[PDB]
Amino acid sequence: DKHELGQLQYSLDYDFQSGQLLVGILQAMGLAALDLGGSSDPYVRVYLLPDKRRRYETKVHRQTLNPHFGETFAFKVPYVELGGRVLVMAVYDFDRFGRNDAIGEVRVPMSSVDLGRPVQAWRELQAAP
Ligand SMILES: [Ca+2]
Ligand SMILES: [Ca+2]
Ligand SMILES: [Ca+2]
Repeated sequence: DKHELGQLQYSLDYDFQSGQLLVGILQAMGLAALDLGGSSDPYVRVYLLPDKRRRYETKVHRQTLNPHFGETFAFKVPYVELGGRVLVMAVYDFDRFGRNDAIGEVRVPMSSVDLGRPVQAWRELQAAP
């Protein structure tokens, strides 16, 4: 048996008026413990490959496997140029004395998505590629 890394809720919306992709990070659930104490200090990292210098982060939530994020993030790119891009939503356990530990991620290849209407999804977290 593989255990699940965690369930993540998020939203995609293309804002045609402002010309931006809106990524909303709503919450996570049943995240994995990456501290010995049996909890984590989760935060999500969000960016739009192949561009990796434009990287956002959520606030860190001390000690919880069911964080409520509630943050929205913007990427200025035209609906047409959104093609070959993949959206990465990377959950991490903040460790103050060392590398922060990867919990898991969701990668959304933007080519495959319907974005006429807005979208709200839950996705299982997968290990890094
Ligand atoms: Ca840790
Ligand atoms: Ca930690
Ligand atoms: Ca660590």
